[PDB]
Amino acid sequence: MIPGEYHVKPGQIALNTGRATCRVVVENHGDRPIQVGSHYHFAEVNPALKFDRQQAAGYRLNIPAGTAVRFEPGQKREVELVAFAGHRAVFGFRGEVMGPL
Amino acid sequence: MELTPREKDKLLLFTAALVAERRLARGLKLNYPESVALISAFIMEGARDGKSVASLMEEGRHVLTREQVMEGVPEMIPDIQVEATFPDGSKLVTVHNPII
Amino acid sequence: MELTPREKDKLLLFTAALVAERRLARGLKLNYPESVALISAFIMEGARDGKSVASLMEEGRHVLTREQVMEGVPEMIPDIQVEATFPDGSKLVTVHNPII
Amino acid sequence: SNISRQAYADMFGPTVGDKVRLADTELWIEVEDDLTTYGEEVKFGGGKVIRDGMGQGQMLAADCVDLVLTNALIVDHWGIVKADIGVKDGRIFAIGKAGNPDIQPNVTIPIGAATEVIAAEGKIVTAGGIDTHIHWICPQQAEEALVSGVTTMVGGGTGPAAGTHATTCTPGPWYISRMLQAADSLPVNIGLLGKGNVSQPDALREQVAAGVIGLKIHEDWGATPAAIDCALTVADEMDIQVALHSDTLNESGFVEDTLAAIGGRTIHTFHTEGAGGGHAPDIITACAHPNILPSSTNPTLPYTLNTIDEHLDMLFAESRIRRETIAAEDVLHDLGAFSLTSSDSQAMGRVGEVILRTWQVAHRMKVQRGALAEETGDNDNFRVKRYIAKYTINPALTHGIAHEVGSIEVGKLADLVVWSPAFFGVKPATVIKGGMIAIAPMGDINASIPTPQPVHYRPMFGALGSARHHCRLTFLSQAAAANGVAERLNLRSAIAVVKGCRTVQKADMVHNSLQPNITVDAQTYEVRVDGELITSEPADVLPMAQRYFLF
Amino acid sequence: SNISRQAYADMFGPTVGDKVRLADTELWIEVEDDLTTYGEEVKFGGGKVIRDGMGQGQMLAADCVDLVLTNALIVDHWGIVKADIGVKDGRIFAIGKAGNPDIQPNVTIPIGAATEVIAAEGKIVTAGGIDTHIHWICPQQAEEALVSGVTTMVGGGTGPAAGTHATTCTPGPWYISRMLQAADSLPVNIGLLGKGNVSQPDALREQVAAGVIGLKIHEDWGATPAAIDCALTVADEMDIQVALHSDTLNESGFVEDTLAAIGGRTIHTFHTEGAGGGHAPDIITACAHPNILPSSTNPTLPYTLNTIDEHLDMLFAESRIRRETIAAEDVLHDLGAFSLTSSDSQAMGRVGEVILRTWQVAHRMKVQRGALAEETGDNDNFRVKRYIAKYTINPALTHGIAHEVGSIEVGKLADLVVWSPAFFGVKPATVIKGGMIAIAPMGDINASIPTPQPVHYRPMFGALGSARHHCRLTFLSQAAAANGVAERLNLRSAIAVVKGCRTVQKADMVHNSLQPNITVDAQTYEVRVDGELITSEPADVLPMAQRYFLF
Amino acid sequence: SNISRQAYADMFGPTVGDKVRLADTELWIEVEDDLTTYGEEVKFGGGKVIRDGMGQGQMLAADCVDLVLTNALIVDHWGIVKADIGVKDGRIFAIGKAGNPDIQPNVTIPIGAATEVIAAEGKIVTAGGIDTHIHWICPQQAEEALVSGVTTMVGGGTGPAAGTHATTCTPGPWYISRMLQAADSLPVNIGLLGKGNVSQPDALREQVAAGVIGLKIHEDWGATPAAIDCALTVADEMDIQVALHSDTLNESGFVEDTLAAIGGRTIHTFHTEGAGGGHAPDIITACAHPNILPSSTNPTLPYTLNTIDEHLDMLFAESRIRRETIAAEDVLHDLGAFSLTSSDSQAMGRVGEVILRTWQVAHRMKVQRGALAEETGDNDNFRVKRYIAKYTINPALTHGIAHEVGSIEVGKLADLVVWSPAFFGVKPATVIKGGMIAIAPMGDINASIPTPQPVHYRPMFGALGSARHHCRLTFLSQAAAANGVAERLNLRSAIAVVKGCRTVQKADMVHNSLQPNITVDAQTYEVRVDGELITSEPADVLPMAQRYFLF
Ligand code: NI
Ligand code: NI
Ligand code: NI
Ligand code: NI
Ligand code: NI
Ligand code: NI
Repeated sequence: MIPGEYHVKPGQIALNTGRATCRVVVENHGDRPIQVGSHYHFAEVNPALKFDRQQAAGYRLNIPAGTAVRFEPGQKREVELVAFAGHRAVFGFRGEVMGPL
Repeated sequence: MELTPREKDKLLLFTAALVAERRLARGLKLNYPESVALISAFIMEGARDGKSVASLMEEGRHVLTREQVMEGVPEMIPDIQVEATFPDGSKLVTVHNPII
Repeated sequence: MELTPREKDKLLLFTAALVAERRLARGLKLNYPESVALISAFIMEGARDGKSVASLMEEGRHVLTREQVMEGVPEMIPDIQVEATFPDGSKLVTVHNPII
Repeated sequence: SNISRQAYADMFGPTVGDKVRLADTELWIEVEDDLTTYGEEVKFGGGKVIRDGMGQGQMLAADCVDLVLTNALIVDHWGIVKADIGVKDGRIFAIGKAGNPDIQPNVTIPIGAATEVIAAEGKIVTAGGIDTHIHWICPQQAEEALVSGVTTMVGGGTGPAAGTHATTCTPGPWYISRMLQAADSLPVNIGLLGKGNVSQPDALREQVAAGVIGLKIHEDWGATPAAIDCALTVADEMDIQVALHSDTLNESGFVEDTLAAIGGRTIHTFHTEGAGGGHAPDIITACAHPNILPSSTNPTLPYTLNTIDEHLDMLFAESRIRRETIAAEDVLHDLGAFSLTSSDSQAMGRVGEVILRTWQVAHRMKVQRGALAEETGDNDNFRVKRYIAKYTINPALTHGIAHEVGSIEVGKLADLVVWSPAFFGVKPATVIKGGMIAIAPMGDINASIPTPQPVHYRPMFGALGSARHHCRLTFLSQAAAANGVAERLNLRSAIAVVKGCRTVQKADMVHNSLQPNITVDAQTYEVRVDGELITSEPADVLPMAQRYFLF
Repeated sequence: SNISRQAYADMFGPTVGDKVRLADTELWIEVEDDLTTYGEEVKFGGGKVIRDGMGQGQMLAADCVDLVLTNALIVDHWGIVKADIGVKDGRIFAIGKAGNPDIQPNVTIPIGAATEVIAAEGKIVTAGGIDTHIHWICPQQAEEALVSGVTTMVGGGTGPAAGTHATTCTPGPWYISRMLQAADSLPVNIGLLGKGNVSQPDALREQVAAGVIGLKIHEDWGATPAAIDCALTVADEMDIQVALHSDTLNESGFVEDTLAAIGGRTIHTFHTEGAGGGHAPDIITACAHPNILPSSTNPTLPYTLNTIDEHLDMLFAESRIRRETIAAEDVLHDLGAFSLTSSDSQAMGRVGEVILRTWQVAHRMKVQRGALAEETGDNDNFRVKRYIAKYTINPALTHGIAHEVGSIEVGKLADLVVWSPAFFGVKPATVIKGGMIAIAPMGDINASIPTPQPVHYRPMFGALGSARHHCRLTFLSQAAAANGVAERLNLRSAIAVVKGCRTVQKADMVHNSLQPNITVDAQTYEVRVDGELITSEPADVLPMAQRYFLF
Repeated sequence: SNISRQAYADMFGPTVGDKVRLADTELWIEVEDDLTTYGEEVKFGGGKVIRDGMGQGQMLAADCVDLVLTNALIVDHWGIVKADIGVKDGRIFAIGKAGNPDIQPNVTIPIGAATEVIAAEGKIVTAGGIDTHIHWICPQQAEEALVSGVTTMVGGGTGPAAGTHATTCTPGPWYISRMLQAADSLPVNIGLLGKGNVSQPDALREQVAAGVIGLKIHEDWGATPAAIDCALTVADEMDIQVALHSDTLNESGFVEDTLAAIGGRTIHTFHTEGAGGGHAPDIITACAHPNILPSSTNPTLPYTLNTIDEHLDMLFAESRIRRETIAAEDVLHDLGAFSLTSSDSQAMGRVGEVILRTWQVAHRMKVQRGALAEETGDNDNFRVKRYIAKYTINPALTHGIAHEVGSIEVGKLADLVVWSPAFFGVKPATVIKGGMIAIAPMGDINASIPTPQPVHYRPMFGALGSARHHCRLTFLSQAAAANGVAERLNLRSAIAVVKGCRTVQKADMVHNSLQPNITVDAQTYEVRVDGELITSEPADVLPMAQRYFLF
């Protein structure tokens, strides 16, 4: 007996189903580490991260909500992106879009 | 003495630990509050003695064992935290999984 | 510990009993508050041990005798009541004429 | 991508199909539904979802909620579901999916710059409890009740006076006015009961017009057929509730005589089992009638080994305290024949144990009787809904305040209690009153973080001065409200009016509408329903007890 | 039928002829009269008298009392009688026979639906005490005093500041205003004293107009003939009282010079014995004059074995602390030469021991001197009336507030203290302020009854927010009241005005009007009245001490 | 006549040339000036100076001060001088020579009948501290801070909610209004910060118009260039301050990108060293800019042996917690590169240790680096002025409230702290709020004097109800004040408006205006100023620690 214990049924959960995704190779050219959150507009991340920003437009990381991906200096890796939904209107970040798309 | 609110608050912790201490002495399996109080008071005295944070983080995991507490208690206490005045001022001691 | 108001209130009772306990140990004849505190704390520990209400109602009348308290004290205490968490929850223990 | 169910539960709390043990009892709940879109859950923190342009939008305050409880596991009379809870203007705005519609799908609870966040993942959220049997013997009872998870207190009294020690009555306009004024100082919603024992209607109307939301008929002031009839007549015309503690002495008549005096009119019977007062030894038969809303006081819940012993000396007594009716009471609760639980604070009841004892009874009944006929699935969901209703929605309906409080439904006051599963029903993680945290466990004030020892309940901002007044309600009768009592007494808290006290009947009690054909043997005191004997065994050890309390 | 006297006393408290021991002292009181009709006593409870149609009538609120204290044994300056006490609108309505005129005879206090009940059978009821020597060093003093049975506090101060540590003065309009505002937060009646040490009348008039009900002349600010004369002149024109702590140093003159400066005008002399301050070593001779209202502070009451030792280090000191005058003081109180007792809170006095010490002196005097010349019967009734007057009616008369408080008489504020005989003067059972219980002993908040341990004093509803404001009084000078000070400062409590401070004289002090021909030997400090030496022996053990206190 | 210097110091406190050790540290202050006239010092007591016609004059209240602190040793940013302090209408009236002009010379602070006295001889008096990094996690923090000597608290929060646990933000009009109302209940001056993380200006303007005096930009809500720019634009138009906790993850850019977004606009950078949050690992370079007002949170002050160990588990963490920057921070404070100290209450900071830790850093720096280049004489006067400015005047200037509080200058609110030299910075003797003592050490309430044990901090009259409202300030933005927010919410306390938040720059920080050419090695984290390595050694034992605290 363990107070308040869970009895989680085995298996897995499929995240962000039915949505457009794309893979992008990203390389950190900066001298300091960079960490990106699940819902950040990928196309507007720290400028030291080199990748096809045009392909990442309107996309965010296809990772469980709340988690992040870290890039140590010089690190290169391929990440999977999933498209924003809702009104698909981007406001904030580096102020590059500030409107729909 | 000019006791501040925090000093008086700690008197409450100390007294709760006195209760637990006598019960452990009788041979009882401690419950949740008694366990937290006992280990917490141990750390405060450790700091008064001048032990380091690193040493207490380790020693604190050896105050009570799974056989000295009620069922489910170890899982109810993932960690115990307490601050006390060390020779170099107030420091926070975090004891992870204190009961095993 | 997440101590509720009632748990903290009982800490006051426990501490009052510590005072009485040391005085009885010195050989003093206890006064009114000391007597009430000592017998009350005895019952609370009894419940922690898992004794029944019926047993404590009897045992409580044998903690202090008329010769261990000041004159008039037994008559000032027609009964003593206290609640504690028994294995089966909170229960009220009433000790009638505890001092004889 | 994909994520395993265990890692998911650890991050966002359990989802559909997962089960959770309630504290250290044998009761297990299963998530029936989840209102999220997997991958779009909102989480707060560094690099998390609730940030500008992401999970947080650009809307003005008017278009977003003031507070969002994220990933909450709701346990209420209507369901056990996983969802985000939105709170706006101190009331429940929506139960759904929180976030920013600019980038997220299915958002029903918009989060903006004006939104505060309470992380509820891994926590169980319930409505605040409602205790309708309060003896206002001392003001300290409010904090004790609030800490236990009770946010509304209905009762009567003037302090530690003989009348109040025995009855839930605030006698007359003067004391009523004084107590309505004192109520502004307490962090719980409050409604007062006046002394209903009189055979002159005007003496009752004055009290209702002064502010009481009900009238208590207590045997100590004379629970005679004449007095009972008088109180019900006034209740019928002023839309207030009547609470009854009948004639234990059978002085003016037997239970059937009292029932005859009631004459089919709506009435709330206090401690219907009898130990706390009532026609010896068959007041319990009242639960068979359609106009009776029956409740139990808590010392007899549940039947344990020490029960009879303590009750006898706590209290002719042998005719009031009966093992037979005490054992039957637990079962009647399990069947839904008794619809409410309450305390009877400091007058044969424990103010901080209404919730705790309700769950102990549920545990003991599951252990002894197994699954209810209504249960579906391999969980205790229905029994949990039946029991939580006893101290939330049913007391609210009985006293005409269900339009304001009593459950987690849109438009109702945001009185919510957040619980860690291991401490469910015992020690809450956060108690919210009207949209603000009013009391919660708090560690060292001088610590670098809020968690270091000693951790104990301390009043928060929702319990302070004017913020408190804005987050609590003082219930008045329709007549008092119209007479301008609030303005005359210069009451500072929000005011609410009671209504619909005369039209509620046993059939309206959520999940507890059974009207059993119950009988009590005058000699043996044995309780039978349809001729079958109703009884149970006393517990030697109970959950939610020695594992959690220091004393 | 018939009932034995012992069973009767056990059921309704003692009656005519029965005697009761006061706590553990040697003082015994005898019931002088009983206002009941044997067989018609009102008792509350199951199957008792106060029930609909029986002891409770059908009258509307306006025709019945809000509260009735049943079967009380009243101990007041006017008598020691058994009776029911009726309270209406926060004031004493009647002392007589309670019940329902419909079925009972001789009812003078009608009990109706609007009536709350406090069972006082077996209890002693007294008026609330009045301490007129308060140093407002800290607000915590109010609770300490209230718990001891003191309901009105008159004094001065601004908090723990040097000026206040030494004197009972609230200096100037700003501090006066601030303290009048702070007073609304305290559960006792309050009146403030300003700094009277000035030789410019206008500086005093401003303070009176700001709200003070008196002016304190203290040697630390210069108790010179010029200052004394100035304060008395203003007091004479504004109807306020002057309190004096004379020139101990004999700097501006001797005691006869100060007396000459006073010039026959009314004045309250603080700690007239001298240890607490005053012309060394003969300030005590002031009690011989008709215009002097003399009081004692409590550390010297009564003379015990440890007295001199503690006083010396507590405090040239050898000229202020004199065994001769300290021993004489107890006797002068017994003879009625000294008319009041007070504390001198945290400035050579104990705020929670004014009442307790007054009774210890009475005990020690009975033990040493026997019965007073005024005693009649085999009881200590007269000595009890003489002493209770020292901390109730006499302080009220001295400060012009006797029209509101000070005794149990109709029309006065219902400030009452209920005592169990075994704890009389030590620990009250209930302290009522303006008709509501303000503080009382209270057991476990979560208990099934209010009696389980731990039992300790806790604030009740009469001490909460707006209810408190309605049950306490802030005393103002006639000028402040007229100037609209209450409206300007937005004071929330009830306001009362002082009057008749200039016309009271020694002859008006109830049971304490003796003007002895007293002398003090300049060399030996010996006190003589009519040439005879006045002295007493120091106690080694006192009642109301170690048997009741934990520390 | 003549008097020896030692006897003089014992009677009136030290004078010109005498040195005093601050608590148990190695810091010594030397009296720079004395404003008295030897022989004319005012002293209160029996036979002393402040008496009618002597040190006390005949003037009316309007022509004299309400309170005088006699013979105080003032320690402020402008000097360390011996003088009398006059307080009138709750504000600092004058720093000079108190007394009566009728008989004394050079009197600048007239003492009259309306004057209260606080004896400060032998005591050090300072302005009340100002903590601008408060997380309103619980109301108990106010008492803790007040007891430590902090009288103004600026921060944000709604109670123990996830958003507040992490950020100093009171989100939106509803919570802002509720918290402004709750503020009337607390004994400290209060100003609130709203959530500044939004890219829509109107959502920010609403919050400012609701009452916040600043906007907190925190990485947990998204510290992006877009959000930063938006908050600064609104701050520039509404004259409010912006506090920043930058992007530690370097997600939106590096430190240079954030600095670029700021674009030379005024901003207060929280915990500029980085451990408490900010661009890893070079946020510390911000102290080189003219528009950045940099502060430190207290857990890293000063660098000790246990620091790294506790911080690591308190908190990728290895990039935030750096020994290199933690050691450099102490030195940067000593050089005046960092201008403020604050707590970061219960979110990686200790609310009652802002003052204590500031002095421990000063001690450790003196011990390691010796005298500052600015020091003159054989004392630590300049280092003391540089450090006291960090928690008094500089925080006041940074947040636009220096016109009301922050130092002991005429016209400012009388928020003063009296310290005995042996307990300087650790345990105050008296804390005065707006002219009234609000909290102080107090012994046995029932004692004959205020000094007997147990002595512990207890609320005084300045912390009670209406007196409290009159002695505290609630700061509002100019827009809120104009919109009538105080009248709408019915705020009872005095109101003050912030102004001049946009025009303050690093050059305005008193004694802490250094703009070093500082660099941080991306790999090693080493801090260099002008190429030289900045570092220090960790303390094994600190003053103001185990000698004073029970736990
Ligand atoms: Ni009842
Ligand atoms: Ni009841
Ligand atoms: Ni005096
Ligand atoms: Ni005095
Ligand atoms: Ni931060
Ligand atoms: Ni912070």
